[PDB]
Amino acid sequence: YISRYLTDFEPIQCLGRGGFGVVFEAKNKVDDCNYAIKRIRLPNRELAREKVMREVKALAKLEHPGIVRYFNAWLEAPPKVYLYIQMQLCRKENLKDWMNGRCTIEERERSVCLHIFLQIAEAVEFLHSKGLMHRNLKPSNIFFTMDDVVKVGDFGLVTTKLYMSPEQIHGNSYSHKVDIFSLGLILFELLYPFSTQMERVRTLTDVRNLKFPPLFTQKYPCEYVMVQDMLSPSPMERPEAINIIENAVFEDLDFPGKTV
Ligand SMILES: CNc1ncc2c(F)c(-c3c(C)ccc(C(=O)c4c(-c5ccccc5)n(C)n(-c5ccccc5)c4=O)c3N)ccc2n1
Repeated sequence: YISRYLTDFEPIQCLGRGGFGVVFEAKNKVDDCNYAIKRIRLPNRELAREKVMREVKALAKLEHPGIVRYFNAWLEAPPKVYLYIQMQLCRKENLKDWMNGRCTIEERERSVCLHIFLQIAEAVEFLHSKGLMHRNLKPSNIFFTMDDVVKVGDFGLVTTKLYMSPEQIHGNSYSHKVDIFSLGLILFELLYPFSTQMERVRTLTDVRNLKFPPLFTQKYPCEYVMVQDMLSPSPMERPEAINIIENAVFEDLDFPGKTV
C-alpha cells in the first residue's frame, strides 16, 4: 500500500489531537511549504460519517481573510479509513494562549482588542451570509497567521461550554444566533484580563448571566451595552453580525505598530 501522506509529505511534528482527529505539521516535498494536516479517523457510525463528508465539502468552498485557508482533502484506507485535510499553517499560540500571555490592562489596549474582535465578527458575518454557522466559537478555535491575521475554524486541538448558547447547552433547536452569544463573551474576555483560571471561570459565568464587574461597565460603557445585547437569553433579541460590525466603536481603529 502506498500512503499519499507519507509519499507527498515530510512530517515535522504533532500539533495535537481532539475528537476524531490528530493534527500534524508537514512539509510538502514538491512545493516546499509547511502545512497543518488533520487526520480524521472516520467513525463506525454512518450518520456521523455523513456529517464528516458534508463538512469537508462545505469547508472546501470557503474563502475569506478571517477563515482558515483550505488546500486539499483526501481519503486513505490502509490494509480503518482516514480523511486527511490540509490547511494553511497558523502560529502555535491561539487566542486563548494570546490572552493568557497578556494578563494586565496595559496589555489589552482597547483599539488592539477591538481590532482582533472585529476580525472574528467579520469571519462570523461571512459564514452567516453564506447561510452557515460556526456553532462552536471560542478562543481555542481562533488562531493567527504568521503575520497575526485572525483565523476562525474548527481546530480540534484539545489540550468547554463557557461560550456556548443557552439553547445549545439545553439541547434545544437553534439558529445562527448561537454564534452571536459566543461573540459576546469573547468581546468581554478580550477587554478584561485575568490573573487566574478560577477568576476567569467565576467572572465569565457571571457575565453569561449579565452580571458584570463594575470597573468594566465604567471603563467600557459602549462595549458593555454591545455585550449585553449579544448575550440576550432570547436568540431573537441578539443583534445580527452585520449590525455588530457596523457599530461606531469599530471606526478608524489604530494603535502603534498596526499594519499600514
Ligand atoms: C498550530 N498551528 C495550526 N495551524 C493550523 C491548523 C489548522 F488549519 C487546523 C485545521 C485543519 C488541519 C483542518 C481543518 C480545520 C478546520 O477549521 C475545520 C472546519 C472548519 C470550520 C469552520 C470554518 C472553516 C473550517 N471544519 C468544518 N472541519 C471539519 C469539521 C468536522 C468534520 C470535518 C471537518 C474542520 O476540520 C482546521 N482548523 C488544525 C490545527 C492547526 N494548527
